[PDB]
Amino acid sequence: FKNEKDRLFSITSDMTRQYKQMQDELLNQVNDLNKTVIEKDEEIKKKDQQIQDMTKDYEYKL
Amino acid sequence: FKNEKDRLFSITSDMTRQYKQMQDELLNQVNDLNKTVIEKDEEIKKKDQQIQDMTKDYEYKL
Amino acid sequence: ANPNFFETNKDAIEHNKQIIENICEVLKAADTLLYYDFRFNNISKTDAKAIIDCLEANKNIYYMELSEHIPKDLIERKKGLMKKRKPKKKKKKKAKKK
Amino acid sequence: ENLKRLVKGNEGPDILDKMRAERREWIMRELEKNEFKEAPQDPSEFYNQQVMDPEQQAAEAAKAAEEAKKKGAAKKDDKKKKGKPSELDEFLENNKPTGPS
Amino acid sequence: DEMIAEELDIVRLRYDIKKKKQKKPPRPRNKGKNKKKFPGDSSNKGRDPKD
Repeated sequence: FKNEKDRLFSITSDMTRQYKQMQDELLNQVNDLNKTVIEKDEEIKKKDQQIQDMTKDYEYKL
Repeated sequence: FKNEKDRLFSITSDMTRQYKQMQDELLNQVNDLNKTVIEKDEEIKKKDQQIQDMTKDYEYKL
Repeated sequence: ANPNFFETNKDAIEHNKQIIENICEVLKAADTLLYYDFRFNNISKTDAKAIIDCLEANKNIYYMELSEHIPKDLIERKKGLMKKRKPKKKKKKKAKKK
Repeated sequence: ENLKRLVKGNEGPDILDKMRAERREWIMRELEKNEFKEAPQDPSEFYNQQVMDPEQQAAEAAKAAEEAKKKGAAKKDDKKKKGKPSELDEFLENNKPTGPS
Repeated sequence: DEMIAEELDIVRLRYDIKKKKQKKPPRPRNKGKNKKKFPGDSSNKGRDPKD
Protein backbone atom coordinates (compact mmCIF):
# COMPACT_ATOMS: atom_id res chain seq x y z
CA PHE A 1 0.00 0.00 0.00
CA LYS A 2 2.89 2.38 0.71
CA ASN A 3 4.30 1.71 -2.76
CA GLU A 4 0.93 2.09 -4.48
CA LYS A 5 0.12 5.33 -2.65
CA ASP A 6 3.51 6.86 -3.48
CA ARG A 7 3.27 5.82 -7.13
CA LEU A 8 -0.27 7.17 -7.48
CA PHE A 9 0.73 10.49 -5.91
CA SER A 10 3.71 10.77 -8.27
CA ILE A 11 1.51 9.98 -11.29
CA THR A 12 -1.08 12.56 -10.24
CA SER A 13 1.58 15.23 -9.73
CA ASP A 14 3.23 14.50 -13.09
CA MET A 15 -0.08 14.55 -14.97
CA THR A 16 -1.08 17.83 -13.31
CA ARG A 17 2.28 19.37 -14.23
CA GLN A 18 1.96 18.23 -17.86
CA TYR A 19 -1.61 19.53 -18.13
CA LYS A 20 -0.55 22.89 -16.70
CA GLN A 21 2.37 23.08 -19.13
CA MET A 22 0.17 22.32 -22.14
CA GLN A 23 -2.46 24.84 -21.00
CA ASP A 24 0.24 27.50 -20.68
CA GLU A 25 1.54 26.58 -24.14
CA LEU A 26 -1.72 26.71 -26.08
CA LEU A 27 -2.57 30.34 -26.83
CA ASN A 28 -1.26 30.90 -30.35
CA GLN A 29 -3.92 29.85 -32.87
CA VAL A 30 -6.49 31.50 -30.60
CA ASN A 31 -4.65 34.82 -30.89
CA ASP A 32 -4.26 34.51 -34.66
CA LEU A 33 -7.95 33.74 -35.15
CA ASN A 34 -8.83 36.58 -32.78
CA LYS A 35 -6.92 38.93 -35.07
CA THR A 36 -8.67 37.44 -38.11
CA VAL A 37 -12.09 37.86 -36.47
CA ILE A 38 -11.32 41.48 -35.59
CA GLU A 39 -10.24 42.23 -39.16
CA LYS A 40 -13.35 40.58 -40.60
CA ASP A 41 -15.62 42.52 -38.22
CA GLU A 42 -13.88 45.73 -39.29
CA GLU A 43 -14.49 44.84 -42.94
CA ILE A 44 -18.15 44.11 -42.17
CA LYS A 45 -18.59 47.49 -40.49
CA LYS A 46 -16.81 49.30 -43.33
CA LYS A 47 -19.02 47.66 -45.95
CA ASP A 48 -22.19 48.45 -43.98
CA GLN A 49 -21.09 52.08 -43.80
CA GLN A 50 -20.40 52.03 -47.54
CA ILE A 51 -23.88 50.66 -48.22
CA GLN A 52 -25.51 53.34 -46.08
CA ASP A 53 -23.51 56.29 -47.43
CA MET A 54 -23.71 55.35 -51.11
CA THR A 55 -27.45 54.61 -50.87
CA LYS A 56 -28.08 57.96 -49.18
CA ASP A 57 -26.05 59.87 -51.79
CA TYR A 58 -27.85 58.19 -54.68
CA GLU A 59 -31.24 58.77 -53.03
CA TYR A 60 -30.48 62.48 -52.71
CA LYS A 61 -29.49 62.58 -56.38
CA LEU A 62 -32.65 60.79 -57.52
CA PHE B 1 -6.29 1.74 1.01
CA LYS B 2 -9.21 0.69 -1.20
CA ASN B 3 -11.14 3.77 -0.06
CA GLU B 4 -8.06 5.95 -0.52
CA LYS B 5 -7.43 4.54 -4.01
CA ASP B 6 -11.09 4.94 -5.01
CA ARG B 7 -11.17 8.55 -3.83
CA LEU B 8 -7.86 9.38 -5.53
CA PHE B 9 -9.03 7.68 -8.73
CA SER B 10 -12.27 9.67 -8.68
CA ILE B 11 -10.36 12.90 -8.09
CA THR B 12 -7.85 12.07 -10.83
CA SER B 13 -10.60 11.17 -13.29
CA ASP B 14 -12.56 14.35 -12.54
CA MET B 15 -9.45 16.52 -12.88
CA THR B 16 -8.43 14.71 -16.07
CA ARG B 17 -11.89 15.28 -17.54
CA GLN B 18 -11.75 18.94 -16.50
CA TYR B 19 -8.30 19.47 -18.00
CA LYS B 20 -9.12 17.58 -21.20
CA GLN B 21 -12.35 19.52 -21.70
CA MET B 22 -10.56 22.79 -20.93
CA GLN B 23 -7.89 22.04 -23.53
CA ASP B 24 -10.74 21.07 -25.85
CA GLU B 25 -12.33 24.42 -25.01
CA LEU B 26 -9.09 26.17 -25.91
CA LEU B 27 -9.24 24.35 -29.23
CA ASN B 28 -12.87 25.52 -29.08
CA GLN B 29 -11.60 29.08 -28.73
CA VAL B 30 -9.73 28.38 -31.96
CA ASN B 31 -12.74 26.71 -33.59
CA ASP B 32 -15.24 29.39 -32.56
CA LEU B 33 -12.72 31.94 -33.80
CA ASN B 34 -12.81 30.17 -37.17
CA LYS B 35 -16.62 30.11 -36.94
CA THR B 36 -16.75 33.84 -36.22
CA VAL B 37 -14.33 34.47 -39.09
CA ILE B 38 -16.61 32.48 -41.40
CA GLU B 39 -19.71 34.34 -40.20
CA LYS B 40 -18.04 37.74 -40.58
CA ASP B 41 -16.69 36.86 -44.03
CA GLU B 42 -20.16 35.76 -45.11
CA GLU B 43 -21.53 39.06 -43.81
CA ILE B 44 -18.71 40.91 -45.61
CA LYS B 45 -19.57 39.25 -48.91
CA LYS B 46 -23.29 39.89 -48.40
CA LYS B 47 -22.56 43.57 -47.72
CA ASP B 48 -20.31 43.76 -50.79
CA GLN B 49 -23.07 42.32 -52.97
CA GLN B 50 -25.52 44.76 -51.38
CA ILE B 51 -23.14 47.62 -52.18
CA GLN B 52 -22.79 46.47 -55.79
CA ASP B 53 -26.52 45.95 -56.41
CA MET B 54 -27.43 49.23 -54.70
CA THR B 55 -24.84 51.25 -56.62
CA LYS B 56 -25.77 49.72 -59.98
CA ASP B 57 -29.51 50.23 -59.48
CA TYR B 58 -29.05 53.78 -58.21
CA GLU B 59 -26.79 54.71 -61.13
CA TYR B 60 -29.33 53.25 -63.56
CA LYS B 61 -32.23 55.15 -61.97
CA LEU B 62 -30.15 58.35 -61.94
CA ALA C 1 8.21 -0.49 -7.76
CA ASN C 2 9.62 2.31 -5.58
CA PRO C 3 11.90 5.06 -6.95
CA ASN C 4 12.69 6.25 -3.40
CA PHE C 5 12.58 2.93 -1.52
CA PHE C 6 16.21 3.15 -0.41
CA GLU C 7 15.83 6.83 0.49
CA THR C 8 12.82 6.00 2.67
CA ASN C 9 14.15 2.76 4.22
CA LYS C 10 17.79 3.70 4.82
CA ASP C 11 16.93 3.87 8.53
CA ALA C 12 15.56 0.32 8.52
CA ILE C 13 18.60 -0.87 6.56
CA GLU C 14 20.94 0.74 9.10
CA HIS C 15 19.07 -0.77 12.05
CA ASN C 16 19.12 -4.22 10.45
CA LYS C 17 22.85 -3.87 9.76
CA GLN C 18 23.50 -2.86 13.37
CA ILE C 19 21.49 -5.81 14.69
CA ILE C 20 23.31 -8.20 12.35
CA GLU C 21 26.69 -6.80 13.41
CA ASN C 22 25.77 -7.28 17.07
CA ILE C 23 24.61 -10.84 16.32
CA CYS C 24 27.90 -11.59 14.55
CA GLU C 25 29.95 -10.15 17.42
CA VAL C 26 28.00 -12.12 20.04
CA LEU C 27 28.25 -15.36 18.06
CA LYS C 28 32.00 -14.92 17.53
CA ALA C 29 32.80 -13.95 21.13
CA ALA C 30 30.32 -16.33 22.80
CA ASP C 31 32.58 -19.10 24.10
CA THR C 32 29.71 -20.38 26.28
CA LEU C 33 26.75 -18.98 24.32
CA LEU C 34 26.54 -21.77 21.74
CA TYR C 35 22.77 -22.35 21.34
CA TYR C 36 20.60 -19.89 19.42
CA ASP C 37 17.03 -20.12 18.18
CA PHE C 38 16.11 -17.37 15.71
CA ARG C 39 13.23 -19.35 14.20
CA PHE C 40 9.83 -17.96 13.20
CA ASN C 41 11.49 -14.57 12.62
CA ASN C 42 11.51 -12.32 9.55
CA ILE C 43 15.29 -12.37 9.14
CA SER C 44 16.18 -11.10 5.68
CA LYS C 45 18.18 -13.36 3.38
CA THR C 46 21.22 -11.07 3.44
CA ASP C 47 21.15 -10.82 7.24
CA ALA C 48 20.80 -14.60 7.58
CA LYS C 49 23.73 -15.17 5.22
CA ALA C 50 25.82 -12.66 7.18
CA ILE C 51 24.98 -14.45 10.44
CA ILE C 52 25.85 -17.83 8.91
CA ASP C 53 29.18 -16.50 7.62
CA CYS C 54 29.98 -14.96 11.01
CA LEU C 55 29.25 -18.34 12.62
CA GLU C 56 32.37 -19.80 10.99
CA ALA C 57 34.57 -17.66 13.26
CA ASN C 58 33.10 -19.25 16.42
CA LYS C 59 33.01 -23.04 16.19
CA ASN C 60 32.12 -23.26 19.89
CA ILE C 61 28.48 -22.49 19.07
CA TYR C 62 26.87 -25.92 18.70
CA TYR C 63 23.33 -24.93 17.64
CA MET C 64 21.51 -22.22 15.74
CA GLU C 65 18.10 -22.70 14.13
CA LEU C 66 17.12 -19.63 12.11
CA SER C 67 14.02 -18.46 10.26
CA GLU C 68 12.59 -20.83 7.66
CA HIS C 69 12.35 -18.19 4.90
CA ILE C 70 16.15 -17.89 4.67
CA PRO C 71 17.50 -19.10 1.30
CA LYS C 72 17.47 -22.89 1.18
CA ASP C 73 21.08 -23.20 0.02
CA LEU C 74 22.13 -21.08 3.00
CA ILE C 75 19.90 -23.26 5.21
CA GLU C 76 21.75 -26.36 4.03
CA ARG C 77 25.07 -24.57 4.60
CA LYS C 78 23.96 -23.71 8.15
CA LYS C 79 22.91 -27.32 8.73
CA GLY C 80 26.34 -28.49 7.61
CA LEU C 81 28.06 -25.95 9.84
CA MET C 82 25.96 -26.98 12.85
CA LYS C 83 26.69 -30.65 12.12
CA LYS C 84 30.39 -29.73 12.09
CA ARG C 85 30.03 -28.46 15.68
CA LYS C 86 27.32 -30.63 17.27
CA PRO C 87 28.58 -31.58 20.75
CA LYS C 88 29.38 -35.25 21.23
CA LYS C 89 26.53 -37.17 22.85
CA LYS C 90 28.14 -38.13 26.16
CA LYS C 91 27.36 -41.82 26.71
CA LYS C 92 25.50 -41.92 30.03
CA LYS C 93 27.77 -44.01 32.26
CA LYS C 94 25.47 -46.70 33.65
CA ALA C 95 26.46 -47.15 37.30
CA LYS C 96 26.54 -50.89 37.98
CA LYS C 97 24.67 -51.13 41.28
CA LYS C 98 26.31 -53.28 43.96
CA GLU D 1 -1.08 -7.65 -26.90
CA ASN D 2 -2.06 -4.75 -24.65
CA LEU D 3 -4.50 -6.84 -22.62
CA LYS D 4 -2.02 -9.69 -22.22
CA ARG D 5 0.62 -7.24 -21.01
CA LEU D 6 -1.83 -5.68 -18.55
CA VAL D 7 -2.96 -9.07 -17.22
CA LYS D 8 0.67 -10.15 -16.81
CA GLY D 9 1.50 -6.96 -14.94
CA ASN D 10 -1.55 -6.97 -12.66
CA GLU D 11 -3.01 -10.43 -12.04
CA GLY D 12 0.33 -12.24 -11.85
CA PRO D 13 1.32 -11.79 -8.20
CA ASP D 14 -1.82 -13.12 -6.50
CA ILE D 15 -2.18 -16.31 -8.55
CA LEU D 16 1.59 -16.80 -8.42
CA ASP D 17 1.62 -16.68 -4.61
CA LYS D 18 -1.50 -18.82 -4.13
CA MET D 19 -0.42 -21.55 -6.55
CA ARG D 20 3.19 -21.59 -5.32
CA ALA D 21 1.80 -22.10 -1.82
CA GLU D 22 -0.39 -24.90 -3.20
CA ARG D 23 2.63 -26.57 -4.80
CA ARG D 24 4.60 -26.31 -1.56
CA GLU D 25 1.66 -27.83 0.33
CA TRP D 26 1.55 -30.74 -2.11
CA ILE D 27 5.30 -31.24 -1.70
CA MET D 28 4.88 -31.29 2.08
CA ARG D 29 2.01 -33.78 1.79
CA GLU D 30 4.12 -36.08 -0.39
CA LEU D 31 7.03 -35.82 2.06
CA GLU D 32 4.73 -36.70 4.96
CA LYS D 33 3.29 -39.61 2.96
CA ASN D 34 6.75 -41.02 2.22
CA GLU D 35 8.18 -40.10 5.66
CA PHE D 36 10.56 -37.51 4.16
CA LYS D 37 12.65 -40.32 2.63
CA GLU D 38 12.18 -39.38 -1.04
CA ALA D 39 10.97 -36.25 -2.80
CA PRO D 40 8.96 -35.92 -6.02
CA GLN D 41 11.04 -36.61 -9.11
CA ASP D 42 9.58 -33.54 -10.84
CA PRO D 43 6.76 -31.05 -10.19
CA SER D 44 4.60 -33.02 -12.64
CA GLU D 45 3.90 -35.57 -9.89
CA PHE D 46 1.33 -33.21 -8.36
CA TYR D 47 -0.44 -32.93 -11.72
CA ASN D 48 -0.35 -36.72 -12.14
CA GLN D 49 -1.86 -37.13 -8.67
CA GLN D 50 -4.64 -34.61 -9.40
CA VAL D 51 -5.26 -35.50 -13.07
CA MET D 52 -8.76 -36.94 -12.68
CA ASP D 53 -12.02 -35.13 -11.84
CA PRO D 54 -15.02 -36.91 -10.26
CA GLU D 55 -17.54 -36.82 -13.11
CA GLN D 56 -14.78 -37.17 -15.70
CA GLN D 57 -13.29 -39.91 -13.52
CA ALA D 58 -16.52 -41.91 -13.70
CA ALA D 59 -17.00 -41.28 -17.42
CA GLU D 60 -13.45 -42.32 -18.29
CA ALA D 61 -13.65 -45.37 -16.01
CA ALA D 62 -16.85 -46.52 -17.72
CA LYS D 63 -15.37 -45.96 -21.19
CA ALA D 64 -12.15 -47.79 -20.28
CA ALA D 65 -14.05 -50.73 -18.79
CA GLU D 66 -16.24 -51.01 -21.89
CA GLU D 67 -13.18 -50.91 -24.16
CA ALA D 68 -11.10 -53.33 -22.09
CA LYS D 69 -13.70 -56.00 -21.29
CA LYS D 70 -13.19 -57.31 -24.85
CA LYS D 71 -9.39 -57.61 -24.62
CA GLY D 72 -9.42 -60.21 -21.85
CA ALA D 73 -11.43 -62.67 -23.95
CA ALA D 74 -9.06 -62.25 -26.92
CA LYS D 75 -6.31 -64.36 -25.32
CA LYS D 76 -8.26 -67.61 -25.77
CA ASP D 77 -9.25 -67.54 -29.46
CA ASP D 78 -6.14 -69.02 -31.08
CA LYS D 79 -6.90 -71.69 -33.70
CA LYS D 80 -10.43 -70.79 -34.85
CA LYS D 81 -11.27 -70.68 -38.55
CA LYS D 82 -10.07 -67.78 -40.72
CA GLY D 83 -13.38 -67.44 -42.59
CA LYS D 84 -13.58 -64.47 -44.92
CA PRO D 85 -15.87 -61.60 -43.85
CA SER D 86 -19.41 -61.93 -45.16
CA GLU D 87 -20.84 -59.62 -47.80
CA LEU D 88 -23.77 -58.75 -45.52
CA ASP D 89 -21.44 -57.39 -42.83
CA GLU D 90 -19.67 -55.15 -45.34
CA PHE D 91 -22.98 -53.97 -46.80
CA LEU D 92 -24.32 -53.13 -43.34
CA GLU D 93 -21.13 -51.30 -42.40
CA ASN D 94 -21.25 -49.26 -45.61
CA ASN D 95 -25.00 -48.53 -45.70
CA LYS D 96 -25.77 -48.15 -41.98
CA PRO D 97 -27.19 -44.88 -40.63
CA THR D 98 -24.97 -42.07 -41.91
CA GLY D 99 -24.16 -40.82 -38.44
CA PRO D 100 -23.07 -37.27 -37.64
CA SER D 101 -19.55 -37.01 -39.06
CA ASP E 1 6.59 -24.22 -11.87
CA GLU E 2 10.23 -23.29 -12.48
CA MET E 3 10.53 -21.89 -8.96
CA ILE E 4 8.83 -24.98 -7.49
CA ALA E 5 11.20 -27.27 -9.39
CA GLU E 6 14.09 -25.35 -7.84
CA GLU E 7 12.40 -25.74 -4.45
CA LEU E 8 11.95 -29.50 -4.91
CA ASP E 9 15.58 -29.99 -5.90
CA ILE E 10 16.78 -27.89 -2.96
CA VAL E 11 14.56 -29.82 -0.54
CA ARG E 12 15.89 -33.11 -1.92
CA LEU E 13 19.43 -31.88 -1.25
CA ARG E 14 18.44 -30.54 2.18
CA TYR E 15 16.97 -33.83 3.39
CA ASP E 16 20.04 -35.76 2.15
CA ILE E 17 17.73 -37.52 -0.32
CA LYS E 18 20.05 -39.57 -2.53
CA LYS E 19 18.69 -38.84 -6.01
CA LYS E 20 17.90 -42.28 -7.42
CA LYS E 21 20.04 -42.56 -10.54
CA GLN E 22 17.56 -42.16 -13.39
CA LYS E 23 18.25 -44.96 -15.86
CA LYS E 24 19.70 -43.25 -18.92
CA PRO E 25 16.79 -43.48 -21.39
CA PRO E 26 17.45 -45.98 -24.19
CA ARG E 27 19.59 -44.06 -26.67
CA PRO E 28 17.58 -43.08 -29.76
CA ARG E 29 19.58 -45.52 -31.87
CA ASN E 30 19.51 -44.67 -35.56
CA LYS E 31 17.90 -48.00 -36.49
CA GLY E 32 18.40 -49.31 -40.01
CA LYS E 33 15.66 -47.11 -41.43
CA ASN E 34 16.38 -47.50 -45.16
CA LYS E 35 15.69 -43.94 -46.25
CA LYS E 36 14.17 -44.40 -49.69
CA LYS E 37 16.87 -43.13 -52.06
CA PHE E 38 14.59 -41.73 -54.73
CA PRO E 39 16.16 -40.72 -58.05
CA GLY E 40 18.04 -37.45 -57.72
CA ASP E 41 18.52 -37.74 -53.96
CA SER E 42 22.30 -37.84 -54.41
CA SER E 43 22.15 -34.89 -56.82
CA ASN E 44 20.10 -32.88 -54.28
CA LYS E 45 22.12 -34.08 -51.27
CA GLY E 46 22.54 -30.96 -49.14
CA ARG E 47 20.77 -28.52 -51.48
CA ASP E 48 18.78 -25.81 -49.72
CA PRO E 49 15.10 -25.48 -50.71
CA LYS E 50 15.77 -21.95 -51.95
CA ASP E 51 18.61 -23.19 -54.15
